[PDB]
Amino acid sequence: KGIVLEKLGIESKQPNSAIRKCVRVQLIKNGKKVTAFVPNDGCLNFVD
Amino acid sequence: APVDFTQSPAIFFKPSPTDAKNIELIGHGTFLNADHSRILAKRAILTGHPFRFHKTVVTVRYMFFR
Amino acid sequence: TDDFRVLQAVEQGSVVPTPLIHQISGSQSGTNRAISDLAKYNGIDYLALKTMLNRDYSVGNTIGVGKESDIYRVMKIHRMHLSRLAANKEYQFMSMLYSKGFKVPEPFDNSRHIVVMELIEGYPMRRLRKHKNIPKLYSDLMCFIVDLANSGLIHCDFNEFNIMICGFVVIDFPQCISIQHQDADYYFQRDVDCIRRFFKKKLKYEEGFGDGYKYAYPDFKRDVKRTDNLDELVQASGF
RNA sequence: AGGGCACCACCAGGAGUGGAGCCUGCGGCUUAAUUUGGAAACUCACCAGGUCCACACAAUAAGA
RNA sequence: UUGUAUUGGAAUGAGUACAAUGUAAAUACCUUAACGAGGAACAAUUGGAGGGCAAGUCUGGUGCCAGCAGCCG
Repeated sequence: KGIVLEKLGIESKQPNSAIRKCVRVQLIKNGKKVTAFVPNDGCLNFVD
Repeated sequence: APVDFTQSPAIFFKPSPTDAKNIELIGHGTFLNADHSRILAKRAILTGHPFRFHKTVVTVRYMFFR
Repeated sequence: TDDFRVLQAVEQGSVVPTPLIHQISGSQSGTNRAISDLAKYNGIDYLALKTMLNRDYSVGNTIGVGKESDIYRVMKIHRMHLSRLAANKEYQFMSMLYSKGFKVPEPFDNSRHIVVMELIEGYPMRRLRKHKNIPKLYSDLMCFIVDLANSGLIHCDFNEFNIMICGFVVIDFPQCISIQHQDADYYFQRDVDCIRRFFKKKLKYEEGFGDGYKYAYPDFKRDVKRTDNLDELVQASGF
């Protein structure tokens, strides 16, 4: 479990072309910082 | 409008004194940013009828009159 | 135009496989803006105009068409690879002469086998019939040939098809040759003879040359003194 | 790379065209239009201005 | 004697409940009088339909984007 720091878009690797939606997270038990993917399209509106 | 530096949530409504709670709830959302560089273009469309056809030209009616 | 300029600049990387459009060129938006403009022999012409369109303010109008070049304040365009070479030779050759006193159209710019030059006011010599002072005009056409021979060059076809109306100006220099060529005198006398024929036939005329000057008309072994060797800057013909 | 073939390639030549006046085809310009890509009417497709002309519900006729 | 759709009587517990049984006393199970099916609304979901790997040349939308995708795509 973690806390959301900020919202990001990641450019896909070639040959595919898309800006994929990700977030920066800090883990509660370690303080380590991580990037996570958010599935299912418009679901990014549910996270802040 | 005045700025908010806390990205507060937002609720949108219109007053309607006929309703039992005097309020009509329309929608919800969030304060995004202050940004004047946002340009909004209003758009109009004129339209006309093609009616005679040739291998390299078309002639069009009713879009204009002079 | 950077999406088009790079689309041309990558063309030197060589047919062309489809993947060259995906990884040879540089992304989102960039892979779409090329179509948004691109949707609205030939392409190396129809698009290659873009260089002048950026670096050069009126599109003008059509004026003339020819076997090897087309003409449209005047722009000249040549007619897949060699066309860029020919344009460069022409531009520097003209430019060079204009830096001397020679009366030729001023060049302004050159890019991508396109050249731009001053537009002449006058009218073609071949229909001249009534000039108010033909005796000085005769002299000064003669003296012009002497100057070129001094500087090292011989025009091949210095005659009324390429002179415009001292108020004359010379408008093109096809197949010029150097003074060192083995046939230099033979072509030289043609130019003198061709100009004499015209003034006799139409104008009835027949330090300077002609009447009022102590020598009638130039001769190849006279007044040629290897002044400037401009034929080495452009290796015209004959080393 | 070699080798073969052709006056829509050359060699030896002939008649030339390109320069003049005029006819004619295309592009561009102009215009109300100069339609499109063996034309005075018609042809005709272009321009200006005029006439004239479904089925399914409610009212009507021995004179619709 | 086998399919596809208008119509008719039968059968039953999920549930509720007098009672008895159960139990230290109870709750529940087993038993049982009364009550309790016609969209029997007393309405089964969770993942998929290019290949690996069972199963669509169906029909509408969209614009290399939003998205899909363990891997190849």
